[PDB]
Amino acid sequence: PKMKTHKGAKKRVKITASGKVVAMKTGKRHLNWQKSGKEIRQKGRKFVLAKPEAERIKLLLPY
Amino acid sequence: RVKMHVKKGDTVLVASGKYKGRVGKVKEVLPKKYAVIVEGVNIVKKAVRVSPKYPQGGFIEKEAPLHASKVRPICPACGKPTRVRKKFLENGKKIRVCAK
Amino acid sequence: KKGLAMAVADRAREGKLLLVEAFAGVNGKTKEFLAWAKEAGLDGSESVLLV
RNA sequence: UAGCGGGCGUGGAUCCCUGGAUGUCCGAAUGGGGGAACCCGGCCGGCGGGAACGCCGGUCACCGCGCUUUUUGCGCGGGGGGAACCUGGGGAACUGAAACAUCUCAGUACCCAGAGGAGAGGAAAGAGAAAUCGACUCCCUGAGUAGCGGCGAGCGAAAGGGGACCAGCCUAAACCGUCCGGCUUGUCCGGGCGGGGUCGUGGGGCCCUCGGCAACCGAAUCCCCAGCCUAGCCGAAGCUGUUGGGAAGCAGCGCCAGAGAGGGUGAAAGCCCCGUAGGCGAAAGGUGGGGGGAUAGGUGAGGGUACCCGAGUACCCCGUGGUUCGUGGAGCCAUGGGGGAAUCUGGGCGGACCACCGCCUAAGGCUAAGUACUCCGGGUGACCGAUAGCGCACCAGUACCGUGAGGGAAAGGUGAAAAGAACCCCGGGAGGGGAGUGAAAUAGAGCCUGAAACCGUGGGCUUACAAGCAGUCACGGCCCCGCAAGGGGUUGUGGCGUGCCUAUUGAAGCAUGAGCCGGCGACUCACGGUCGUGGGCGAGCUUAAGCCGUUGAGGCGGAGGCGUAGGGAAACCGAG
Ligand SMILES: [Mg+2]
Ligand SMILES: [Mg+2]
Ligand SMILES: [Mg+2]
Ligand SMILES: [Mg+2]
Ligand SMILES: [Mg+2]
Ligand SMILES: [Mg+2]
Ligand SMILES: [Mg+2]
Ligand SMILES: [Mg+2]
Ligand SMILES: [Mg+2]
Ligand SMILES: [Mg+2]
Ligand SMILES: [Mg+2]
Ligand SMILES: [Mg+2]
Ligand SMILES: [Mg+2]
Ligand SMILES: [Mg+2]
Ligand SMILES: [Mg+2]
Ligand SMILES: [Mg+2]
Ligand SMILES: [Mg+2]
Ligand SMILES: [Mg+2]
Ligand SMILES: [Mg+2]
Ligand SMILES: [Mg+2]
Ligand SMILES: [Mg+2]
Ligand SMILES: [Mg+2]
Ligand SMILES: [Mg+2]
Ligand SMILES: [Mg+2]
Ligand SMILES: [Mg+2]
Ligand SMILES: [Mg+2]
Ligand SMILES: [Mg+2]
Ligand SMILES: [Mg+2]
Ligand SMILES: [Mg+2]
Ligand SMILES: [Mg+2]
Ligand SMILES: [Mg+2]
Ligand SMILES: [Mg+2]
Ligand SMILES: [Mg+2]
Ligand SMILES: [Mg+2]
Ligand SMILES: [Mg+2]
Ligand SMILES: [Mg+2]
Ligand SMILES: [Mg+2]
Ligand SMILES: [Mg+2]
Ligand SMILES: [Mg+2]
Ligand SMILES: [Mg+2]
Ligand SMILES: [Mg+2]
Ligand SMILES: [Mg+2]
Ligand SMILES: [Mg+2]
Ligand SMILES: [Mg+2]
Ligand SMILES: [Mg+2]
Ligand SMILES: [Mg+2]
Ligand SMILES: [Mg+2]
Ligand SMILES: [Mg+2]
Ligand SMILES: [Mg+2]
Ligand SMILES: [Mg+2]
Ligand SMILES: [Mg+2]
Ligand SMILES: [Mg+2]
Ligand SMILES: [Mg+2]
Ligand SMILES: [Mg+2]
Ligand SMILES: [Mg+2]
Ligand SMILES: [Mg+2]
Ligand SMILES: [Mg+2]
Ligand SMILES: [Mg+2]
Ligand SMILES: [Mg+2]
Ligand SMILES: [Mg+2]
Ligand SMILES: [Mg+2]
Ligand SMILES: [Mg+2]
Ligand SMILES: [Mg+2]
Ligand SMILES: [Mg+2]
Ligand SMILES: [Mg+2]
Ligand SMILES: [Mg+2]
Ligand SMILES: [Mg+2]
Ligand SMILES: [Mg+2]
Ligand SMILES: [Mg+2]
Ligand SMILES: [Mg+2]
Ligand SMILES: [Mg+2]
Ligand SMILES: [Mg+2]
Ligand SMILES: [Mg+2]
Ligand SMILES: [Mg+2]
Ligand SMILES: [Mg+2]
Ligand SMILES: [Mg+2]
Ligand SMILES: [Mg+2]
Ligand SMILES: [Mg+2]
Ligand SMILES: [Mg+2]
Ligand SMILES: [Mg+2]
Ligand SMILES: [Mg+2]
Ligand SMILES: [Mg+2]
Ligand SMILES: [Mg+2]
Ligand SMILES: [Mg+2]
Ligand SMILES: [Mg+2]
Ligand SMILES: [Mg+2]
Ligand SMILES: [Mg+2]
Ligand SMILES: [Mg+2]
Ligand SMILES: [Mg+2]
Ligand SMILES: [Mg+2]
Ligand SMILES: [Mg+2]
Ligand SMILES: [Mg+2]
Ligand SMILES: [Mg+2]
Ligand SMILES: [Mg+2]
Ligand SMILES: [Mg+2]
Ligand SMILES: [Mg+2]
Ligand SMILES: [Mg+2]
Ligand SMILES: [Mg+2]
Ligand SMILES: [Mg+2]
Ligand SMILES: [Mg+2]
Ligand SMILES: [Mg+2]
Ligand SMILES: [Mg+2]
Ligand SMILES: [Mg+2]
Ligand SMILES: [Mg+2]
Ligand SMILES: [Mg+2]
Ligand SMILES: [Mg+2]
Ligand SMILES: [Mg+2]
Ligand SMILES: [Mg+2]
Ligand SMILES: [Mg+2]
Ligand SMILES: [Mg+2]
Ligand SMILES: [Mg+2]
Ligand SMILES: [Mg+2]
Ligand SMILES: [Mg+2]
Ligand SMILES: [Mg+2]
Ligand SMILES: [Mg+2]
Ligand SMILES: [Mg+2]
Ligand SMILES: [Mg+2]
Ligand SMILES: [Mg+2]
Ligand SMILES: [Mg+2]
Ligand SMILES: [Mg+2]
Ligand SMILES: [Mg+2]
Ligand SMILES: [Mg+2]
Ligand SMILES: [Mg+2]
Ligand SMILES: [Mg+2]
Ligand SMILES: [Mg+2]
Ligand SMILES: [Mg+2]
Ligand SMILES: [Mg+2]
Ligand SMILES: [Mg+2]
Ligand SMILES: [Mg+2]
Ligand SMILES: [Mg+2]
Ligand SMILES: [Mg+2]
Ligand SMILES: [Mg+2]
Ligand SMILES: [Mg+2]
Ligand SMILES: [Mg+2]
Ligand SMILES: [Mg+2]
Ligand SMILES: [Mg+2]
Ligand SMILES: [Mg+2]
Ligand SMILES: [Mg+2]
Ligand SMILES: [Mg+2]
Ligand SMILES: [Mg+2]
Ligand SMILES: [Mg+2]
Ligand SMILES: [Mg+2]
Ligand SMILES: [Mg+2]
Ligand SMILES: [Mg+2]
Ligand SMILES: [Mg+2]
Ligand SMILES: [Mg+2]
Ligand SMILES: [Mg+2]
Ligand SMILES: [Mg+2]
Ligand SMILES: [Mg+2]
Ligand SMILES: [Mg+2]
Ligand SMILES: [Mg+2]
Ligand SMILES: [Mg+2]
Ligand SMILES: [Mg+2]
Ligand SMILES: [Mg+2]
Ligand SMILES: [Mg+2]
Ligand SMILES: [Mg+2]
Ligand SMILES: [Mg+2]
Ligand SMILES: [Mg+2]
Ligand SMILES: [Mg+2]
Ligand SMILES: [Mg+2]
Ligand SMILES: [Mg+2]
Ligand SMILES: [Mg+2]
Ligand SMILES: [Mg+2]
Ligand SMILES: [Mg+2]
Ligand SMILES: [Mg+2]
Ligand SMILES: [Mg+2]
Ligand SMILES: [Mg+2]
Ligand SMILES: [Mg+2]
Ligand SMILES: [Mg+2]
Ligand SMILES: [Mg+2]
Ligand SMILES: [Mg+2]
Ligand SMILES: [Mg+2]
Ligand SMILES: [Mg+2]
Ligand SMILES: [Mg+2]
Ligand SMILES: [Mg+2]
Ligand SMILES: [Mg+2]
Ligand SMILES: [Mg+2]
Ligand SMILES: [Mg+2]
Ligand SMILES: [Mg+2]
Ligand SMILES: [Mg+2]
Ligand SMILES: [Mg+2]
Ligand SMILES: [Mg+2]
Ligand SMILES: [Mg+2]
Ligand SMILES: [Mg+2]
Ligand SMILES: [Mg+2]
Ligand SMILES: [Mg+2]
Ligand SMILES: [Mg+2]
Ligand SMILES: [Mg+2]
Ligand SMILES: [Mg+2]
Ligand SMILES: [Mg+2]
Ligand SMILES: [Mg+2]
Ligand SMILES: [Mg+2]
Ligand SMILES: [Mg+2]
Ligand SMILES: [Mg+2]
Ligand SMILES: [Mg+2]
Ligand SMILES: [Mg+2]
Ligand SMILES: [Mg+2]
Ligand SMILES: [Mg+2]
Ligand SMILES: [Mg+2]
Ligand SMILES: [Mg+2]
Ligand SMILES: [Mg+2]
Ligand SMILES: [Mg+2]
Ligand SMILES: [Mg+2]
Ligand SMILES: [Mg+2]
Ligand SMILES: [Mg+2]
Ligand SMILES: [Mg+2]
Ligand SMILES: [Mg+2]
Ligand SMILES: [Mg+2]
Ligand SMILES: [Mg+2]
Ligand SMILES: [Mg+2]
Ligand SMILES: [Mg+2]
Ligand SMILES: [Mg+2]
Ligand SMILES: [Mg+2]
Ligand SMILES: [Mg+2]
Ligand SMILES: [Mg+2]
Ligand SMILES: [Mg+2]
Ligand SMILES: [Mg+2]
Ligand SMILES: [Mg+2]
Repeated sequence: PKMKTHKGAKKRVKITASGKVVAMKTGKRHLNWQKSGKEIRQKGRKFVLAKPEAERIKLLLPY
Repeated sequence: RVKMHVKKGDTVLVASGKYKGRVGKVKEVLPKKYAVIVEGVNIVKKAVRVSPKYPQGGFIEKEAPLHASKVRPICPACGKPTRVRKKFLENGKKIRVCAK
Repeated sequence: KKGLAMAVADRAREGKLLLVEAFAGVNGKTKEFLAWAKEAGLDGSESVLLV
């Protein structure tokens, strides 16, 4: 009775204006040590998912 | 209580079925069963003796009570609905045309 | 709203609508109203919604 | 509830409503005992000759409170039950986390105590950002937001806004009078009673100046009334024919309608009966602020003084609970342990802490309404119709089962009317056959309709040299319906032929399930999503609770929600 929004998702995914769904690239908080400078710059951006991306949206909706 | 209904021990007409038209004084009215007894609906009870005692009990064509709604009162004319009218002292039912 | 209009409207196009006023047969009495409807084309042949 | 056998009623019974009377015994059970419904007493009085015995009437439990000169007593109260609802004290686990321990289920189940027609809560030591709101409760919304969370599963507020309802009060303390007790005579020590006082524009006490008040408020307390409740009463309009076992059907003409709701009457009735619409009614009891009256209460302004303003409390620390808050930066509310103030230049709060700016007055209590429930009464169903519907339509919480707690069925139908089959016949009876009733007895009494499995009697076809999922195709014979070209039943021979379901790579399978028949039996609903689809409207669309209206009628209600701007963690900026 009245769906609860999944907070785990809300806390780490943003649903874009057109429908797409973005989030940060994985592995970047401690994996490094000297990993290429190119690595961490590209791990700095965010991206779009696809099929889970559509699974994702369902976990929100009021959101 | 409330059982009160059309007529009592007095003259009445049977608009029933078998004895339609027939007329006679009601000799008995039983409110519990909601039924009256006149002089029609006589029935052959070939039964031997009624009560345990006595010799022959008779096949008496005793009058079978009729549904109280199968009989209608009657007064100086034909059978007519009742219409309760009260005088200056108390109350006495007047028929639709004449009185009582 | 539309429905209420379209109903009244549908009923108006059929020509079975009828505004009145001259209820000479006031004071609650069936036989009287019968007279009024008589002299009004409501012969009781058709179902009437009297608003 | 009929039968035998007796009575009553218009000097108005039965019956219905109100009040009263009597009410053995057990049961909170209350003189005492006790294995509830039984046993045994004290005291006062009565009855029988009545001392011994017995009966009868009255009285005698316990606890709390107030008196009582203490004693002994007197008075008021308590005790137990209640379908669900309510508050409080205690308080699980399965389960979810696809294991599990934090967490979840859940402060749920349940145990206990208590309250009442409700209970709880309730007149800010509040909320929290507006220098704003102004008791409490309940609905909508805010909001699945803020936030909580092995940041897992999952949990999940408040302010504000729209509504229902609407109410506010009493004390403690200073201070004055009185009574009792006390000492070391003081506006003194304690205690009871009365006056005084009651709050955040801080109030009150005590002093000085002015009404030395008529007035004005006014009950939640009383009293009267309306009204409603517990029986009731009046209430319009139809006759002829006709078929029928039976008219209410059919046919002709007619009427009533503030009544054409419904039930009954042998079938289908506005006008036959009870009713319906619309009206009327209480000696008695209950209810009764809706209206009216009364009382209890209650209220002004400066100036002065620093008398009072609820203590093992505030406050801090330790251990915890509550909240959205799981130790988190963790306040706030609550409190088991320890330390331990002040009386308004006093204290608490606005999320560690400090300053500033504000809010509020703790440590005493009471308060109606709006809200919850349904044992009970009424009304209504796109609710069931006897394997359904409450477990129970019926003599059911029964029969029966269990030591017990506890479990717990089945069982409705003659007919309009009993008219329930006299009498005769066979029979010990049962049961039949005549007769008789009825429209019908194939309605005959567990009796409406009476399906299937299952059992049997009669008849047609068929079968004792034949190997079978039982059938199917063909032909032929016998029998039967239309004299007739056709079709039905049956089966002799010949061709062909590995049940049904389930589960499986694969089943006739020696894998699963089914004796057979009948009935019961399984993808629902609520809320929230997503897509499609049928419509309304359109840069707009839509209301929610609720209110007005109805009594199957709708309308009002924009609080709020979605959309018209995105990007960013954010500050912020913006078609970027
Ligand atoms: Mg919802
Ligand atoms: Mg979540
Ligand atoms: Mg990281
Ligand atoms: Mg780090
Ligand atoms: Mg390293
Ligand atoms: Mg590499
Ligand atoms: Mg970088
Ligand atoms: Mg009478
Ligand atoms: Mg006849
Ligand atoms: Mg009138
Ligand atoms: Mg009239
Ligand atoms: Mg009329
Ligand atoms: Mg009797
Ligand atoms: Mg009799
Ligand atoms: Mg007599
Ligand atoms: Mg007399
Ligand atoms: Mg009388
Ligand atoms: Mg009484
Ligand atoms: Mg009585
Ligand atoms: Mg009595
Ligand atoms: Mg007696
Ligand atoms: Mg006892
Ligand atoms: Mg007693
Ligand atoms: Mg005993
Ligand atoms: Mg004695
Ligand atoms: Mg003697
Ligand atoms: Mg004596
Ligand atoms: Mg005695
Ligand atoms: Mg005694
Ligand atoms: Mg005692
Ligand atoms: Mg005690
Ligand atoms: Mg005492
Ligand atoms: Mg005392
Ligand atoms: Mg006293
Ligand atoms: Mg004494
Ligand atoms: Mg003493
Ligand atoms: Mg005493
Ligand atoms: Mg008493
Ligand atoms: Mg009960
Ligand atoms: Mg509780
Ligand atoms: Mg567990
Ligand atoms: Mg769950
Ligand atoms: Mg588990
Ligand atoms: Mg699991
Ligand atoms: Mg396990
Ligand atoms: Mg646990
Ligand atoms: Mg909990
Ligand atoms: Mg609780
Ligand atoms: Mg707890
Ligand atoms: Mg617990
Ligand atoms: Mg107790
Ligand atoms: Mg109780
Ligand atoms: Mg109570
Ligand atoms: Mg009460
Ligand atoms: Mg209350
Ligand atoms: Mg109420
Ligand atoms: Mg209360
Ligand atoms: Mg509450
Ligand atoms: Mg209270
Ligand atoms: Mg600010
Ligand atoms: Mg302002
Ligand atoms: Mg406000
Ligand atoms: Mg205030
Ligand atoms: Mg509230
Ligand atoms: Mg409610
Ligand atoms: Mg509401
Ligand atoms: Mg996190
Ligand atoms: Mg997990
Ligand atoms: Mg919880
Ligand atoms: Mg609000
Ligand atoms: Mg509000
Ligand atoms: Mg309401
Ligand atoms: Mg209301
Ligand atoms: Mg003394
Ligand atoms: Mg002394
Ligand atoms: Mg003292
Ligand atoms: Mg003193
Ligand atoms: Mg003193
Ligand atoms: Mg004193
Ligand atoms: Mg006073
Ligand atoms: Mg004053
Ligand atoms: Mg002063
Ligand atoms: Mg009041
Ligand atoms: Mg009454
Ligand atoms: Mg009544
Ligand atoms: Mg009248
Ligand atoms: Mg009448
Ligand atoms: Mg005539
Ligand atoms: Mg007729
Ligand atoms: Mg006919
Ligand atoms: Mg006719
Ligand atoms: Mg004529
Ligand atoms: Mg009928
Ligand atoms: Mg008809
Ligand atoms: Mg019909
Ligand atoms: Mg017909
Ligand atoms: Mg009728
Ligand atoms: Mg009139
Ligand atoms: Mg009336
Ligand atoms: Mg009436
Ligand atoms: Mg009246
Ligand atoms: Mg009366
Ligand atoms: Mg009265
Ligand atoms: Mg009177
Ligand atoms: Mg009286
Ligand atoms: Mg009285
Ligand atoms: Mg009463
Ligand atoms: Mg009452
Ligand atoms: Mg009362
Ligand atoms: Mg008045
Ligand atoms: Mg007064
Ligand atoms: Mg002053
Ligand atoms: Mg001084
Ligand atoms: Mg102290
Ligand atoms: Mg003190
Ligand atoms: Mg204390
Ligand atoms: Mg410690
Ligand atoms: Mg603490
Ligand atoms: Mg905590
Ligand atoms: Mg933790
Ligand atoms: Mg917790
Ligand atoms: Mg944390
Ligand atoms: Mg810290
Ligand atoms: Mg703080
Ligand atoms: Mg403590
Ligand atoms: Mg201090
Ligand atoms: Mg201050
Ligand atoms: Mg200060
Ligand atoms: Mg505090
Ligand atoms: Mg504090
Ligand atoms: Mg605050
Ligand atoms: Mg700290
Ligand atoms: Mg505050
Ligand atoms: Mg106190
Ligand atoms: Mg209340
Ligand atoms: Mg209330
Ligand atoms: Mg309600
Ligand atoms: Mg009820
Ligand atoms: Mg009821
Ligand atoms: Mg009912
Ligand atoms: Mg039905
Ligand atoms: Mg049955
Ligand atoms: Mg039940
Ligand atoms: Mg049952
Ligand atoms: Mg019953
Ligand atoms: Mg029952
Ligand atoms: Mg019995
Ligand atoms: Mg029973
Ligand atoms: Mg059963
Ligand atoms: Mg009968
Ligand atoms: Mg007969
Ligand atoms: Mg019989
Ligand atoms: Mg016979
Ligand atoms: Mg014979
Ligand atoms: Mg014989
Ligand atoms: Mg024998
Ligand atoms: Mg015989
Ligand atoms: Mg015969
Ligand atoms: Mg038959
Ligand atoms: Mg036959
Ligand atoms: Mg019988
Ligand atoms: Mg029987
Ligand atoms: Mg039988
Ligand atoms: Mg049969
Ligand atoms: Mg049979
Ligand atoms: Mg059969
Ligand atoms: Mg057979
Ligand atoms: Mg046969
Ligand atoms: Mg045969
Ligand atoms: Mg044949
Ligand atoms: Mg051979
Ligand atoms: Mg085969
Ligand atoms: Mg052939
Ligand atoms: Mg042939
Ligand atoms: Mg031949
Ligand atoms: Mg032949
Ligand atoms: Mg053939
Ligand atoms: Mg064959
Ligand atoms: Mg063959
Ligand atoms: Mg074969
Ligand atoms: Mg296998
Ligand atoms: Mg094998
Ligand atoms: Mg086999
Ligand atoms: Mg096997
Ligand atoms: Mg198996
Ligand atoms: Mg098998
Ligand atoms: Mg199977
Ligand atoms: Mg079977
Ligand atoms: Mg088997
Ligand atoms: Mg068997
Ligand atoms: Mg079966
Ligand atoms: Mg069933
Ligand atoms: Mg089904
Ligand atoms: Mg489904
Ligand atoms: Mg829906
Ligand atoms: Mg849906
Ligand atoms: Mg569309
Ligand atoms: Mg369209
Ligand atoms: Mg559209
Ligand atoms: Mg436009
Ligand atoms: Mg809403
Ligand atoms: Mg209103
Ligand atoms: Mg209304
Ligand atoms: Mg209404
Ligand atoms: Mg309505
Ligand atoms: Mg009306
Ligand atoms: Mg209607
Ligand atoms: Mg409505
Ligand atoms: Mg309107
Ligand atoms: Mg608006
Ligand atoms: Mg809007
Ligand atoms: Mg607007
Ligand atoms: Mg407004
Ligand atoms: Mg929403
Ligand atoms: Mg858009
Ligand atoms: Mg953002
Ligand atoms: Mg910028
Ligand atoms: Mg541009």
